[PDB]
Amino acid sequence: MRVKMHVKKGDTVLVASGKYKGRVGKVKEVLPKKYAVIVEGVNIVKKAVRVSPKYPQGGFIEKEAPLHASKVRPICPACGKPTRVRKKFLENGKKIRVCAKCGGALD
Amino acid sequence: MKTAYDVILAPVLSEKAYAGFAEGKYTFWVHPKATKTEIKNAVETAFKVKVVKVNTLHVRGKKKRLGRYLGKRPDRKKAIVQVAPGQKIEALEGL
Amino acid sequence: SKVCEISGKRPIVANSIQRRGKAKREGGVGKKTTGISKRRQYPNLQKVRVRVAGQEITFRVAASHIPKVYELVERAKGLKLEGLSPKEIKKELLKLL
Amino acid sequence: MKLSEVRKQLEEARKLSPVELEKLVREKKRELMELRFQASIGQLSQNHKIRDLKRQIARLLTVLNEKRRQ
RNA sequence: AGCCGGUAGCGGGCGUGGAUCCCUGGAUGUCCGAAUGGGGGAACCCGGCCGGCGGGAACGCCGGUCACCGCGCGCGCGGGGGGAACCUGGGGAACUGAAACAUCUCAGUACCCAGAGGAGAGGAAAGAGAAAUCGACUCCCUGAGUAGCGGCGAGCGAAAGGGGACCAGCCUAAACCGUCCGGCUUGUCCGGGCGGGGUCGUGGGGCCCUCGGACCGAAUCCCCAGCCUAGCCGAAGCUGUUGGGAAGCAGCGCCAGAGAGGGUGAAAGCCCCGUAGGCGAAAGGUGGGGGGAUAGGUGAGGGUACCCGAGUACCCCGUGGUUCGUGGAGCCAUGGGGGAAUCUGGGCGGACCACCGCCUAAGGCUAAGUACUCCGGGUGACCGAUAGCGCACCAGUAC
RNA sequence: GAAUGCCGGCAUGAGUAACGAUAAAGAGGGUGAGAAUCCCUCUCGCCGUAAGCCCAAGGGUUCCUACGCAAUGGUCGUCAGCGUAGGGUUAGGCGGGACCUAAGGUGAAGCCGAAAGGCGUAGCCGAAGGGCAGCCGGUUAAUAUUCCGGCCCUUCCCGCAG
RNA sequence: AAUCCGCCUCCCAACAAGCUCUGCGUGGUGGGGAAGCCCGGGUGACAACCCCCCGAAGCCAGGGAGCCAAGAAAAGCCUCUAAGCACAACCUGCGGGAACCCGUACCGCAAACCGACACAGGUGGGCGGGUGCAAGAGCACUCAGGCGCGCGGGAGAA
Ligand SMILES: [Mg+2]
Ligand SMILES: [Mg+2]
Ligand SMILES: [Mg+2]
Ligand SMILES: [Mg+2]
Ligand SMILES: [Mg+2]
Ligand SMILES: [Mg+2]
Ligand SMILES: [Mg+2]
Ligand SMILES: [Mg+2]
Ligand SMILES: [Mg+2]
Ligand SMILES: [Mg+2]
Ligand SMILES: [Mg+2]
Ligand SMILES: [Mg+2]
Ligand SMILES: [Mg+2]
Ligand SMILES: [Mg+2]
Ligand SMILES: [Mg+2]
Ligand SMILES: [Mg+2]
Ligand SMILES: [Mg+2]
Ligand SMILES: [Mg+2]
Ligand SMILES: [Mg+2]
Ligand SMILES: [Mg+2]
Ligand SMILES: [Mg+2]
Ligand SMILES: [Mg+2]
Ligand SMILES: [Mg+2]
Ligand SMILES: [Mg+2]
Ligand SMILES: [Mg+2]
Ligand SMILES: [Mg+2]
Ligand SMILES: [Mg+2]
Ligand SMILES: [Mg+2]
Ligand SMILES: [Mg+2]
Ligand SMILES: [Mg+2]
Ligand SMILES: [Mg+2]
Ligand SMILES: [Mg+2]
Ligand SMILES: [Mg+2]
Ligand SMILES: [Mg+2]
Ligand SMILES: [Mg+2]
Ligand SMILES: [Mg+2]
Ligand SMILES: [Mg+2]
Ligand SMILES: [Mg+2]
Ligand SMILES: [Mg+2]
Ligand SMILES: [Mg+2]
Ligand SMILES: [Mg+2]
Ligand SMILES: [Mg+2]
Ligand SMILES: [Mg+2]
Ligand SMILES: [Mg+2]
Ligand SMILES: [Mg+2]
Ligand SMILES: [Mg+2]
Ligand SMILES: [Mg+2]
Ligand SMILES: [Mg+2]
Ligand SMILES: [Mg+2]
Ligand SMILES: [Mg+2]
Ligand SMILES: [Mg+2]
Ligand SMILES: [Mg+2]
Ligand SMILES: [Mg+2]
Ligand SMILES: [Mg+2]
Ligand SMILES: [Mg+2]
Ligand SMILES: [Mg+2]
Ligand SMILES: [Mg+2]
Ligand SMILES: [Mg+2]
Ligand SMILES: [Mg+2]
Ligand SMILES: [Mg+2]
Ligand SMILES: [Mg+2]
Ligand SMILES: [Mg+2]
Ligand SMILES: [Mg+2]
Ligand SMILES: [Mg+2]
Ligand SMILES: [Mg+2]
Ligand SMILES: [Mg+2]
Ligand SMILES: [Mg+2]
Ligand SMILES: [Mg+2]
Ligand SMILES: [Mg+2]
Ligand SMILES: [Mg+2]
Ligand SMILES: [Mg+2]
Ligand SMILES: [Mg+2]
Ligand SMILES: [Mg+2]
Ligand SMILES: [Mg+2]
Ligand SMILES: [Mg+2]
Ligand SMILES: [Mg+2]
Ligand SMILES: [Mg+2]
Ligand SMILES: [Mg+2]
Ligand SMILES: [Mg+2]
Ligand SMILES: [Mg+2]
Ligand SMILES: [Mg+2]
Ligand SMILES: [Mg+2]
Ligand SMILES: [Mg+2]
Ligand SMILES: [Mg+2]
Ligand SMILES: [Mg+2]
Ligand SMILES: [Mg+2]
Ligand SMILES: [Mg+2]
Ligand SMILES: [Mg+2]
Ligand SMILES: [Mg+2]
Ligand SMILES: [Mg+2]
Ligand SMILES: [Mg+2]
Ligand SMILES: [Mg+2]
Ligand SMILES: [Mg+2]
Ligand SMILES: [Mg+2]
Ligand SMILES: [Mg+2]
Ligand SMILES: [Mg+2]
Ligand SMILES: [Mg+2]
Ligand SMILES: [Mg+2]
Ligand SMILES: [Mg+2]
Ligand SMILES: [Mg+2]
Ligand SMILES: [Mg+2]
Ligand SMILES: [Mg+2]
Ligand SMILES: [Mg+2]
Ligand SMILES: [Mg+2]
Ligand SMILES: [Mg+2]
Ligand SMILES: [Mg+2]
Ligand SMILES: [Mg+2]
Ligand SMILES: [Mg+2]
Ligand SMILES: [Mg+2]
Ligand SMILES: [Mg+2]
Ligand SMILES: [Mg+2]
Ligand SMILES: [Mg+2]
Ligand SMILES: [Mg+2]
Ligand SMILES: [Mg+2]
Ligand SMILES: [Mg+2]
Ligand SMILES: [Mg+2]
Ligand SMILES: [Mg+2]
Ligand SMILES: [Mg+2]
Ligand SMILES: [Mg+2]
Ligand SMILES: [Mg+2]
Ligand SMILES: [Mg+2]
Ligand SMILES: [Mg+2]
Ligand SMILES: [Mg+2]
Ligand SMILES: [Mg+2]
Ligand SMILES: [Mg+2]
Ligand SMILES: [Mg+2]
Ligand SMILES: [Mg+2]
Ligand SMILES: [Mg+2]
Ligand SMILES: [Mg+2]
Ligand SMILES: [Mg+2]
Ligand SMILES: [Mg+2]
Ligand SMILES: [Mg+2]
Ligand SMILES: [Mg+2]
Ligand SMILES: [Mg+2]
Ligand SMILES: [Mg+2]
Ligand SMILES: [Mg+2]
Ligand SMILES: [Mg+2]
Ligand SMILES: [Mg+2]
Ligand SMILES: [Mg+2]
Ligand SMILES: [Mg+2]
Ligand SMILES: [Mg+2]
Ligand SMILES: [Mg+2]
Ligand SMILES: [Mg+2]
Ligand SMILES: [Mg+2]
Ligand SMILES: [Mg+2]
Ligand SMILES: [Mg+2]
Ligand SMILES: [Mg+2]
Ligand SMILES: [Mg+2]
Ligand SMILES: [Mg+2]
Ligand SMILES: [Mg+2]
Ligand SMILES: [Mg+2]
Ligand SMILES: [Mg+2]
Ligand SMILES: [Mg+2]
Ligand SMILES: [Mg+2]
Ligand SMILES: [Mg+2]
Ligand SMILES: [Mg+2]
Ligand SMILES: [Mg+2]
Ligand SMILES: [Mg+2]
Ligand SMILES: [Mg+2]
Ligand SMILES: [Mg+2]
Ligand SMILES: [Mg+2]
Ligand SMILES: [Mg+2]
Ligand SMILES: [Mg+2]
Ligand SMILES: [Mg+2]
Ligand SMILES: [Mg+2]
Ligand SMILES: [Mg+2]
Ligand SMILES: [Mg+2]
Ligand SMILES: [Mg+2]
Ligand SMILES: [Mg+2]
Ligand SMILES: [Mg+2]
Ligand SMILES: [Mg+2]
Ligand SMILES: [Mg+2]
Ligand SMILES: [Mg+2]
Ligand SMILES: [Mg+2]
Ligand SMILES: [Mg+2]
Ligand SMILES: [Mg+2]
Ligand SMILES: [Mg+2]
Ligand SMILES: [Mg+2]
Ligand SMILES: [Mg+2]
Ligand SMILES: [Mg+2]
Ligand SMILES: [Mg+2]
Ligand SMILES: [Mg+2]
Ligand SMILES: [Mg+2]
Ligand SMILES: [Mg+2]
Ligand SMILES: [Mg+2]
Ligand SMILES: [Mg+2]
Ligand SMILES: [Mg+2]
Ligand SMILES: [Mg+2]
Ligand SMILES: [Mg+2]
Ligand SMILES: [Mg+2]
Ligand SMILES: [Mg+2]
Ligand SMILES: [Mg+2]
Ligand SMILES: [Mg+2]
Ligand SMILES: [Mg+2]
Ligand SMILES: [Mg+2]
Ligand SMILES: [Mg+2]
Ligand SMILES: [Mg+2]
Ligand SMILES: [Zn+2]
Repeated sequence: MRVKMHVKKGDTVLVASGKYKGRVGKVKEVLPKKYAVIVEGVNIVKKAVRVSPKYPQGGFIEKEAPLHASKVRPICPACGKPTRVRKKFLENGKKIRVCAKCGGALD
Repeated sequence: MKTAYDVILAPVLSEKAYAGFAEGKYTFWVHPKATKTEIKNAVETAFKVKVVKVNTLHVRGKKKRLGRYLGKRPDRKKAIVQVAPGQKIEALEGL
Repeated sequence: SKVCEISGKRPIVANSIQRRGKAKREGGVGKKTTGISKRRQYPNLQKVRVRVAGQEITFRVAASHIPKVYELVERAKGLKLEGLSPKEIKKELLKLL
Repeated sequence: MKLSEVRKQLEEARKLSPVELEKLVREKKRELMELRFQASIGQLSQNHKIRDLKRQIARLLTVLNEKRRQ
């Protein structure tokens, strides 16, 4: 019915695996069809660009490459640790994500 | 619901259609099922004019392909209405 | 050849069995079948025309059920039948079956 | 069209009478033709307008039908 | 919390005031198609009547309506067409086997047709068949390759009984009573409709005397639980190291009603999706389970001899069904001829007869247990792109 | 490892036969990376009851223009009935329909047949037959009895008059 | 039903006329208009646009004769009357308005149709000029128009 995403634009994530294991950053974008996220300044790649109006002088640009969403973990804004998410039902009762290490909301 | 604006789809944009403006002949793409009598009325209520003559012809969609895939463009009808002496359809004079 | 409007008797299929030889019961060696082929047995259909309510009604009926038409006429006396068409009369009559 | 403007269209439409709905559709169908013409000579950069209008007309006709349905 | 299908781009927009998306219900739904105003070379053409639009009478468009057949009093209701297998009924081969071939086999199969439906058929004994017996029907095991049938060849092949599955029985016709309507041959008339009555094999009912005077309960209806059509919660890992990448190796931990399985840059219980265990429907569908209602159901002697399904039984002729191929050939069915009776009647127990028993024909209905798999899901000592469906891919396509 | 097996790939024959009518060519100029093969000119030859022109079938965008040459073209290709794109088909009078009927088809009535279905005076359908009002010229890259121009005409509705 | 059509009789007309329909000619008017010469277009040009001959298988047409094998239907159209209706209706003349849907490009004896091919095959109807050969749609040459057939260049054996 919908792809499940534990992370979203733009909470703060630890990149927990791959060349950039350890980095922290904001999620610029979430791509559910690919099950991927863009994290700011993580997975940079060099891309060739043709001499074009969009890019006179041509040469190359840097692009951020998507990461498999499973490589990424939200950092709790209360306790500051990378966490799994739990859901908690409020009194509304809307439901929310909460850090699983302490109890804080993650938004 | 059916209105004059469902009968006239778009004006015809071509050197041939423009050449008709001079003598009061306006050429529209119309709905393929529309009758001369009905187009007469539709044009008159949409452009506040008096239609004196209506010519219609069917235009077959061209066959076209993108790679592997053979297809066809939609079939169309075009209509050429003549307005009363002196009248003009300004939306078309345009150009 | 067809269907009895009264009994529903209809053509049926039968075998025609051809035999040669002397029956055992008569001291013979026995019967041998020299042929079996399908055939039909039809009802003995005939036409029966009757005046009922000043109209001429006709029935296609097996001979066995010829009296059943007249009995229907009797039972018809109790009916408002005058002025109907012969198709309509026949329906009322048949409905009595 | 913005979601809030859609609600707003439905509320305003639902207050109208069949006849007023007919006039309004006819005007919107007219406004669509103007748009079509502009798209065809390349002067309609704001092309989302066409999808929009077409759905307003739907929504209105949908409501007209509500009104007449009983 | 993203989104404007595959699908990027141009060019523009939408969404926590909750979008996209999923489920339910509704609206719109050109033309063709049963196709149904009429015509027709399907997807086009041409009309009638009512209403509307345009300047509108001609012309055109928009809305509504108009086929035929059946049943019931012009109007109502219904029918028509489709569906992969399954099912019943009406018809119905041949190769082949018989080491030739005709009876026989293949086979009442293939196939054509009609019809049904989520099943269909069958079903409440005129049964079985030897038991002093059983007790509707269906379906499985067995009985049994028995009994038998058979150019006694090739081959064909039951049933009772026993073990199971499921379980349920009902409504009429007739006697007689009442009512409406019709008939001419005027009533103690005949006939048609409707209602009452009645439903059985220890025979039962009717009618006339006598005596006696609340329980059961649907297969119909209503409510509800449960179920389906979207979903949701869901335990526990960090560090170092090699490496493009750790989930590998190393160190120290933790969860477990969860160590099924799939992902993640390689090999991960603890990263993701899940899993165990739980939760969930405003709407539509189901509801064989629970509850309620309603229809419907229920006595005993005694007398009477009124009724108890007709071109029927029964006999003969021609055939089919059965294991039964003419046989000692009954039984069930019926195309032809003949042709009864109402229980002191009738059919049956393998020619026939007697005796002794069994059973009540010629009206109808009836869940479940059974079959199938277009559809959804689960699972494989199933395939892995010459395989597996004809098709993993835009295939019933190109050709 | 064999089934003139099946599917696929690739060899051999072989730089071989052939390149599809023996109506036939030559030159100059242009264009282009490239030219016997495309464009233009002159010369030559062939058809001319056709190998020219107009209709109907059938075909279905093949038409005109611009940009192209991988493949298609029996060679080549700058060209093309090829690729991409854009344009192009205009009717009261032509043809068919809103007219007629032919064979035949279908088919109220009606007849027949296990089912499916087969017939069937009327009617209906059915044409390249009957019936019915447009000729000449001009215009586009590409349509013209269709657009335009000139001169003519048909039916239907309404009205007026006789 | 009928005043129509058929049949009988009489009067007048009869290889005529009259009435009617068509072909052709003319006809207000509107168009076209060569070679050659310049770059499809300009000019030629104020173009001329006349006389004679030949002459259809086409037209008048539903013409004529002869023959035997004896040669569609139905509507349009005219006429007759019936229900009706006779303020209607129909006919004639004039005027104003109204006049729908489909086809139409292009190939079309062929490289675009039928033959798996840009295939020496097959494909119905009309037009099909001139001269000469008795005639002709034959034959030769040739007009308009269209082509040299989508491999070529050499060589000069069997
Ligand atoms: Mg969720
Ligand atoms: Mg680190
Ligand atoms: Mg919520
Ligand atoms: Mg609509
Ligand atoms: Mg032009
Ligand atoms: Mg209109
Ligand atoms: Mg047209
Ligand atoms: Mg398309
Ligand atoms: Mg016989
Ligand atoms: Mg014997
Ligand atoms: Mg003996
Ligand atoms: Mg024998
Ligand atoms: Mg008789
Ligand atoms: Mg008999
Ligand atoms: Mg008899
Ligand atoms: Mg898209
Ligand atoms: Mg953009
Ligand atoms: Mg964008
Ligand atoms: Mg909500
Ligand atoms: Mg829906
Ligand atoms: Mg439409
Ligand atoms: Mg339809
Ligand atoms: Mg129809
Ligand atoms: Mg029809
Ligand atoms: Mg209609
Ligand atoms: Mg009207
Ligand atoms: Mg007007
Ligand atoms: Mg009107
Ligand atoms: Mg209509
Ligand atoms: Mg049926
Ligand atoms: Mg059905
Ligand atoms: Mg059968
Ligand atoms: Mg039958
Ligand atoms: Mg049979
Ligand atoms: Mg046969
Ligand atoms: Mg045989
Ligand atoms: Mg065999
Ligand atoms: Mg054998
Ligand atoms: Mg044999
Ligand atoms: Mg043999
Ligand atoms: Mg033999
Ligand atoms: Mg045999
Ligand atoms: Mg066999
Ligand atoms: Mg058999
Ligand atoms: Mg059968
Ligand atoms: Mg089968
Ligand atoms: Mg059916
Ligand atoms: Mg079931
Ligand atoms: Mg059942
Ligand atoms: Mg049943
Ligand atoms: Mg019973
Ligand atoms: Mg045994
Ligand atoms: Mg057998
Ligand atoms: Mg037996
Ligand atoms: Mg048993
Ligand atoms: Mg048992
Ligand atoms: Mg069971
Ligand atoms: Mg009676
Ligand atoms: Mg009585
Ligand atoms: Mg009575
Ligand atoms: Mg008794
Ligand atoms: Mg019941
Ligand atoms: Mg979860
Ligand atoms: Mg987890
Ligand atoms: Mg490293
Ligand atoms: Mg690690
Ligand atoms: Mg370890
Ligand atoms: Mg487990
Ligand atoms: Mg595992
Ligand atoms: Mg795993
Ligand atoms: Mg491991
Ligand atoms: Mg492993
Ligand atoms: Mg794992
Ligand atoms: Mg569970
Ligand atoms: Mg669960
Ligand atoms: Mg008693
Ligand atoms: Mg009695
Ligand atoms: Mg009985
Ligand atoms: Mg009876
Ligand atoms: Mg017998
Ligand atoms: Mg037998
Ligand atoms: Mg014997
Ligand atoms: Mg027997
Ligand atoms: Mg009999
Ligand atoms: Mg007895
Ligand atoms: Mg007796
Ligand atoms: Mg018996
Ligand atoms: Mg007997
Ligand atoms: Mg006996
Ligand atoms: Mg017995
Ligand atoms: Mg018995
Ligand atoms: Mg039954
Ligand atoms: Mg039950
Ligand atoms: Mg069952
Ligand atoms: Mg099953
Ligand atoms: Mg499945
Ligand atoms: Mg595998
Ligand atoms: Mg493969
Ligand atoms: Mg395969
Ligand atoms: Mg492979
Ligand atoms: Mg498949
Ligand atoms: Mg395959
Ligand atoms: Mg395949
Ligand atoms: Mg394909
Ligand atoms: Mg070998
Ligand atoms: Mg070989
Ligand atoms: Mg070979
Ligand atoms: Mg082979
Ligand atoms: Mg091999
Ligand atoms: Mg092979
Ligand atoms: Mg091979
Ligand atoms: Mg080779
Ligand atoms: Mg060589
Ligand atoms: Mg050689
Ligand atoms: Mg050689
Ligand atoms: Mg050779
Ligand atoms: Mg060759
Ligand atoms: Mg050679
Ligand atoms: Mg050649
Ligand atoms: Mg050659
Ligand atoms: Mg030669
Ligand atoms: Mg040259
Ligand atoms: Mg040169
Ligand atoms: Mg060249
Ligand atoms: Mg070249
Ligand atoms: Mg050449
Ligand atoms: Mg050239
Ligand atoms: Mg020659
Ligand atoms: Mg000549
Ligand atoms: Mg073709
Ligand atoms: Mg093409
Ligand atoms: Mg053209
Ligand atoms: Mg083209
Ligand atoms: Mg071209
Ligand atoms: Mg070019
Ligand atoms: Mg090429
Ligand atoms: Mg090339
Ligand atoms: Mg090349
Ligand atoms: Mg290309
Ligand atoms: Mg090629
Ligand atoms: Mg080439
Ligand atoms: Mg070739
Ligand atoms: Mg070039
Ligand atoms: Mg070409
Ligand atoms: Mg092209
Ligand atoms: Mg015209
Ligand atoms: Mg009309
Ligand atoms: Mg017609
Ligand atoms: Mg007709
Ligand atoms: Mg027929
Ligand atoms: Mg006929
Ligand atoms: Mg007609
Ligand atoms: Mg015609
Ligand atoms: Mg004609
Ligand atoms: Mg016409
Ligand atoms: Mg015409
Ligand atoms: Mg004319
Ligand atoms: Mg042309
Ligand atoms: Mg053109
Ligand atoms: Mg004109
Ligand atoms: Mg007057
Ligand atoms: Mg008379
Ligand atoms: Mg003249
Ligand atoms: Mg004249
Ligand atoms: Mg000139
Ligand atoms: Mg010149
Ligand atoms: Mg001049
Ligand atoms: Mg001068
Ligand atoms: Mg003559
Ligand atoms: Mg006739
Ligand atoms: Mg007629
Ligand atoms: Mg009168
Ligand atoms: Mg008059
Ligand atoms: Mg006039
Ligand atoms: Mg019409
Ligand atoms: Mg058209
Ligand atoms: Mg055509
Ligand atoms: Mg044209
Ligand atoms: Mg043309
Ligand atoms: Mg050509
Ligand atoms: Mg041509
Ligand atoms: Mg030829
Ligand atoms: Mg020809
Ligand atoms: Mg040609
Ligand atoms: Mg060809
Ligand atoms: Mg070809
Ligand atoms: Mg060629
Ligand atoms: Mg050829
Ligand atoms: Mg020929
Ligand atoms: Mg001569
Ligand atoms: Mg000569
Ligand atoms: Mg000569
Ligand atoms: Mg000549
Ligand atoms: Mg010649
Ligand atoms: Mg020349
Ligand atoms: Mg040549
Ligand atoms: Mg040599
Ligand atoms: Zn925290």
